[PDB]
Amino acid sequence: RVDVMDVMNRLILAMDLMNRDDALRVTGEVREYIDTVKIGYPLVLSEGMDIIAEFRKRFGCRIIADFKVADIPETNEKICRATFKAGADAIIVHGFPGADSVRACLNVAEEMGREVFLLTEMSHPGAEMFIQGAADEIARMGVDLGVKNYVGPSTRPERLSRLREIIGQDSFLISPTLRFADAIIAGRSIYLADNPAAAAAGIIESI
Amino acid sequence: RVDVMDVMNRLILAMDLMNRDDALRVTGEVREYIDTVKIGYPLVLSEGMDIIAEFRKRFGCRIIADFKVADIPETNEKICRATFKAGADAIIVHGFPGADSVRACLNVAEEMGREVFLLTEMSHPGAEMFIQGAADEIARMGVDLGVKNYVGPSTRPERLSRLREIIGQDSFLISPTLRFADAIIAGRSIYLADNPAAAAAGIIESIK
Repeated sequence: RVDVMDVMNRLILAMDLMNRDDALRVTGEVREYIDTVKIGYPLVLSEGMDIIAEFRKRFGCRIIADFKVADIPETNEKICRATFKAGADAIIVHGFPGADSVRACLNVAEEMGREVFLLTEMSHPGAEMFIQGAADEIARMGVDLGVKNYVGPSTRPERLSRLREIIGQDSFLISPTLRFADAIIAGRSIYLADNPAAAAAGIIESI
Repeated sequence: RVDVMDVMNRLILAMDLMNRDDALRVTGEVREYIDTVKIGYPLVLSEGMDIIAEFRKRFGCRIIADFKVADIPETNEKICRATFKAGADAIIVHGFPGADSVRACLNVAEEMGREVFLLTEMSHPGAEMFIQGAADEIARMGVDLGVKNYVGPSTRPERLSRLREIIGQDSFLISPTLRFADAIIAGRSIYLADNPAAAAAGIIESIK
């Protein structure tokens, strides 16, 4: 789809290491394979938001800020603005806090020419308590708000088909499979590999 | 209660300004009245996590990191560790992601001698869609995790009574009322006031 992002090789690196030296070393080594890197709070709180601009300038990669934004609208707006000002191309936001909290993010994204990804579901054990039961309604809420980018369940293929049914064939879907998701996310498989470059190469082959 | 934190004058400052100069100026001016400051991502993402230690070293205040932690357990652990390493006394974490995600935070807080606050509910309009219906069960989940500190609804006093019922009379409850909550949180009423010091003084007088 022309109107959603192109992720090189359909493979996103989840750069979840917390020290800047290690994080930079891995990302540069895989830049030939991956052009899209997802960073979260462990790295940015440890090293500073300046690390976002550093990844973009050193590797020319797209950055998705996996900040799971989950506050009231006014605070969500400020979080998004700070994150986009730091150079993030996109931000991941929770749907559980409701439509006006998501819309606040959409507003800033439109102002600044950036992207919002709605997190529809999570796959860790405790996700059963509240998140799983809300997932379809959260996805529908996204569709109704014109959300174009979604983060889906890590496990359960049949969950991806259901999400794809709700969001349509045009929207962009990433999952931590490629029959339904546009790109997959790899973390440890790569950054804990002795040869991250080789690891990335291998995943790409099977893709 | 001896085992939960003492908040000076039962009044917490929500320091939601995003520039370090303005934030420091307001907090220092009210340190006589307030010893507990709540900081969120707008400030720390804009100015750096080092600002937490700066607040503590300049004002000797307790810092609560309102980070609404809402990730998987392993990531929650790392967020809490980074935040406590930066000097936060406490961190606010969402309950919606479930019990293991909360326990991960409790584990690090136990290791490091810090505190976890469970956010049981929110009061902004969209909170009706999913949060309001989960609030009592989230509170019960907290109690069944030995959670001692809770952040409750900003609005609706009768919600505070329900929460207090679930969590018991011993647990620590803060709210943005004092018949149920141990402390209240003031933000704009103070940091946007002509003189914050006077604003704080005023609210305090209303508190007996």
